[PDB]
Amino acid sequence: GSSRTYGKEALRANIAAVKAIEEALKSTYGPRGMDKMLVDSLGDITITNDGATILDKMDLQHPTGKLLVQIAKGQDEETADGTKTAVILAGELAKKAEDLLYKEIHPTIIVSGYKKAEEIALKTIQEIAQPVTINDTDVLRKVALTSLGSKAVAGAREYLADLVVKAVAQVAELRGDKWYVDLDNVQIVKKHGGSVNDTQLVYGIVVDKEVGMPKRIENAKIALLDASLQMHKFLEEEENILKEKVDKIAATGANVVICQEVAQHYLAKILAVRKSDLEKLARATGGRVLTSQDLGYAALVEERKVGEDKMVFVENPKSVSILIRGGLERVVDETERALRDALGTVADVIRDGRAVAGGGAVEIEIAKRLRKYAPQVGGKEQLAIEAYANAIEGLIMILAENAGLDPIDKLMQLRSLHENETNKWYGLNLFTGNPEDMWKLGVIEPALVKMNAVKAATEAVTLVLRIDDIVAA
Amino acid sequence: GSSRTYGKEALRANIAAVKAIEEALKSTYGPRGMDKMLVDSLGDITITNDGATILDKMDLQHPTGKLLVQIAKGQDEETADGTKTAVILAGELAKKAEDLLYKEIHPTIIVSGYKKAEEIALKTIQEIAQPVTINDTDVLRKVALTSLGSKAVAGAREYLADLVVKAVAQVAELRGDKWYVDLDNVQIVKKHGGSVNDTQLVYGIVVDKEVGMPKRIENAKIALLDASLQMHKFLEEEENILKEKVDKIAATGANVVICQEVAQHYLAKILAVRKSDLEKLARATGGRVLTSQDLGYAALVEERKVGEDKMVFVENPKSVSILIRGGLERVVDETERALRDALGTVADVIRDGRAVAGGGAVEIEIAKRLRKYAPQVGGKEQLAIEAYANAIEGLIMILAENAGLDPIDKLMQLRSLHENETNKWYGLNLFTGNPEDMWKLGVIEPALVKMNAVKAATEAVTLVLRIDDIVAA
Ligand SMILES: Nc1ncnc2c1ncn2[C@@H]1O[C@H](COP(=O)(O)OP(=O)(O)O)[C@@H](O)[C@H]1O
Ligand SMILES: Nc1ncnc2c1ncn2[C@@H]1O[C@H](COP(=O)(O)OP(=O)(O)O)[C@@H](O)[C@H]1O
Repeated sequence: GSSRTYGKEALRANIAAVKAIEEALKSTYGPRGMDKMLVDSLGDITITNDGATILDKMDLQHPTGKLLVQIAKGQDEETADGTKTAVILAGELAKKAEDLLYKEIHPTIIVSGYKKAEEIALKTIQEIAQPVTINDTDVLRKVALTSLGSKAVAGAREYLADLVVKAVAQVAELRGDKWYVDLDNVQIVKKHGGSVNDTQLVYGIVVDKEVGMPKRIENAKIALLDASLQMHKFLEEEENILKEKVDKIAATGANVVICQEVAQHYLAKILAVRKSDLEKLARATGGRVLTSQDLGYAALVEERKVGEDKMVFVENPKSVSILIRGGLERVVDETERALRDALGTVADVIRDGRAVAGGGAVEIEIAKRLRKYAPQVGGKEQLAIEAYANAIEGLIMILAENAGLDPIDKLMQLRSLHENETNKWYGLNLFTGNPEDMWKLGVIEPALVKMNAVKAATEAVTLVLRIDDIVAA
Repeated sequence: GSSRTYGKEALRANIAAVKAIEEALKSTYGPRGMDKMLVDSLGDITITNDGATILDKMDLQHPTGKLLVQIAKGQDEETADGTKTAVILAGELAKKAEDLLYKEIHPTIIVSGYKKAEEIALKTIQEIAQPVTINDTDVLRKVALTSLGSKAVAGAREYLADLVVKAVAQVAELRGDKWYVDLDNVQIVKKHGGSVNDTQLVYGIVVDKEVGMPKRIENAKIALLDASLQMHKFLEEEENILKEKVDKIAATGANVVICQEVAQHYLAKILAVRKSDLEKLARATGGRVLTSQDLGYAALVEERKVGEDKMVFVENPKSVSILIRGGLERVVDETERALRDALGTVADVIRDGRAVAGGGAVEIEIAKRLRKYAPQVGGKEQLAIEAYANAIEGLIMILAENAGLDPIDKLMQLRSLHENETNKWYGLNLFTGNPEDMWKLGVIEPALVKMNAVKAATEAVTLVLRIDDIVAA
C-alpha cells in the first residue's frame, strides 16, 4: 500500500503547511508581544517566548514542514540566534509567491528570481554596516543591553553587562588579523541567596566549593587529581603514596590539592579542595590530572566568604571566571538564557568587526535597493523580484502590529521618510510607537545574524517550491 | 495526538476560567459573610471561611487557573495573609479588562497600562502610612484584636492578646536599625480541661510533662539527652555510666536530667523529666544534647500543678513560652489558627514599623491618586489606567454587599465624603452599616500585606493576558 500527492494540489498542500507553522508563530515575533504555553499529557506546564525552545517540542504532520523545521533547528544549533526571523521570513516569501501562481508562471522561474535577488541583499548588507572594535566599550555596552533586554532587571544588570564586556576583552585576541574570541574561555559560578550586587569578574578561576586548612596561599603550585586523592606491606604502600606527594610535589611548592581521609589531617598539619573545573584549571594553571609531573602554577590561592557561604579561588591569564550569586535557582536558570546568550551575541560581533541597525531599517533599505535592481533584469523574472521586495517589506508590517500600532499608516509614513534619504537609520520604535532614529536609541545587531537569517529563509522556501510530487511506501 | 487553543477565543476561555474561580470565592471575602464546605468521596466533611484552606483542596481543569492558584498558594506560603484579597483583586482586574477588548485595543497596551499604574499605587501606600513601635502597646493591642476577631471569644482573649504582645516585646530586638522579631522564638504549650483564664506567659521554657523527685531546684545546670538517658564487665560499664554523670556533671550542679530505670531510684535518692523541646532548651539554657560538656544553665527549675495536672518549668532570656490550657482539643486546634497567625501578623507589623487603615479606605485613596495621574499619560494607555482605578474601586463594592447594604448607594456616599478630604480614614463599617472613621474603630493592617496583595494580583493577571496560544502534546 502506497500513497501519492500530485500536481498544483501538492504545491497548495505544502504552501498551506508552511503558512500553518507561520501562523502558529507569527504573533510571537519579539521583544514586546504575546507568548505561548506548552503542556504535557503528563500534566506538566511551560511558558516561553523563544521559538527555538518552542520548536524543540512542536507537533509535525507533514514531512516538508518537519524538514523546514529541521533546517531552522540546525540554524539555531549553529547560532542560537535569528531562529524566529528565519521562519517568519520564509513564511511570507512562500505566501507572496502564491499570488504569482494564479498568473501561471512556471515554478522554476520563481525559484530563479528568488535566488537572484538574494545576491543583491547579501551585497547590500555588506555595504551599509559600520565597523566596531574591542576598544569601543559603550557601543559594546549597547550591544550587550540589546541582547540582555526584555526583562526589566536589564537596567540593574547594566554593570553586569560591563563585567562580561571586560571579561571578553581579557579573553579576546587577534587571529587572522581579526579580533578573536570563543565562549568556552569564560568560567561561570552560581550560588543562591544573593543578588545582582553580588556579581563579579575574577580574571582567574573560581572553585565554588566549601572546605585546619589555611585561608591563604601564595606563589605556589597546584595538584589536580582524578577522583579522590602482602596485606600489611600493601596497606602501608597506600600510606606512603601521601608522603610521596610531599617528597617531590610539595618540595616544589604545590600548596593546594584539588580532588574530583589521612590527608585531611596530614595536610592541615596545605589546602585540599573537594571534570570541567579540572579542565579550566588545566587551561589556567598549566596543570594536568602518582607522577611528579602534571603540576599547575598560580600566584595566589584563597578561600573567602561570598555572601551566604565560603568559596575558593585560584588567581595563563587567557581564561576568566565571572561570579554569580543569585537569589534563587530560578535566577541561575534564566541567567544562562540571558548572560551566556549575550556573551555569544557579543562574540559574534567581535568576530564580525562590523555592525548594523536593527529597527527593521536594514530590511527597509534592502527593499529600496531591490526596487532599483529589478528593472535591469526585465524578464518574467522581474515579477518575482518585485514580489520578494514586497514580501520582505512585509516583515516590519508585522513587527509594528505587535506594538499595537495601526501598521499600514506607520509603514507609509516610514517609507516616505526613508525615501528622501533623511536617515540611514530611521525605523520603528516599539515603545514610543513612532518613527525614530534606531541608532541613537542604541538598538544594535550583528550583520552575520541577518545574513544567516535571509540565507536560511531562501534555502527553506526553495525546498518547498522545487518539489512536484510525494510518494510514500 | 495534539490539542490547540487559539485567537480571541483563547483569551475568552482563560478570562472565563479566572472569572470562574473568582465567582467560586467572591462571596467569602470576610470577616462577616457566608462560608463554604468541602466533602470527600470517602464521606468526610469540612467547614471553612479560609481561602488558603479552600485552595489546599480545589478542583482545577484549566492549567492557567492551576498556575494562578499556585501563585496564590506561594503568596500564602510566604505570608499566610492576603490570600483571598489577591485572588479577588485579580479577578476584577481581569473582568474589567474584558470591557476594553470590544474596543479592539491590542492586549500588549493593556498590559502596559496595568503595569504602569501599579507604580503609583505602590508609591501611594508608602506615602499615607503612620509609624509604630514596640512601645505603642494599645495600638499593638488593636492590631492583635483585628487579627484575632471574627470569633466572639476575642473579647475574653483581650488579656491573651496582651500576653502575646508582651511576649513579642521580650522576643523583639533591633536589627538593621529596625525592630526585629521572628515567630520561632516563642514556645507554646497545650493541655485540655482548662479555660482562657488558665493562659499565661512565662519569660522562660515550659516542659509540658508529668513525672521521689524534688518539686523545686535552684541555681543549677541542665542535662539534655538524645532518646532515653565480656558480659559482666560490660553489664557494669552501663551502671558506671550513671555515676559518670554525677562525677563531673552533678559536681557542677546539673540538678535536672531531661530525656527524649536505675536512675529513677538513684536520682530520687535530682530531677529526671520524660526534639523541638530540646532545641528550645538549647536556645534558652545554652545546653546541647556521655560527655562532661554540652551543659545548660538556669536560675530556677520547678514542677507545679497547672489546672487539672502537673507541669515542669525551666526559668538566655530571648525565648519565651506562653501557656495554654484550653477546654478541649478543638480549642487548641483553633488556637493555632488564631494565636500563631496573630503573632505572625504582629511580627509583620514590627518589621514594617509603619501601618495603614483597613476599611477599604486605603483602596479608595489609591483610586483618588490614580484618577489624577492618568491624564498626564494621555495615550491609549489612559483607558487602561482609568479602568484599573475603577476596578480596584470595585473591591469595597463587594465588601459592603457581604454586610447586606445596598452597595451603590453606600459607595457614592463614601466617595462624596472622601472627595472633600473630610478624613484620611473614612471607610465602610460592616456592623453599623455606615460610613465611619475606621481608625478610631481600631481596625488596623500592615502595609506589607497590601503591597504583596496588589503585587500578586498584577502578576497573575499579566500571566493571563500575555498568553495568545496553548498547545498540548
Ligand atoms: N527593542 C527592540 N527595538 C526594536 N527592534 C528590536 C528590538 N528588539 C529586537 N528587535 C528586532 O527584532 C528582530 C529580532 O527578533 P527577536 O525575536 O529578538 O529575535 P531573537 O529572539 O533571536 O532575539 C530584529 O529586527 C531586531 O532588530
Ligand atoms: N472588622 C473589619 N472591619 C472592616 N474591614 C475589615 C474587617 N476585617 C477585615 N477587614 C478588611 O477585609 C480585608 C481583609 O480580608 P480578610 O478576609 O480578612 O483577609 P484574611 O482572611 O487574609 O484576613 C481588608 O480590607 C481588611 O482591612
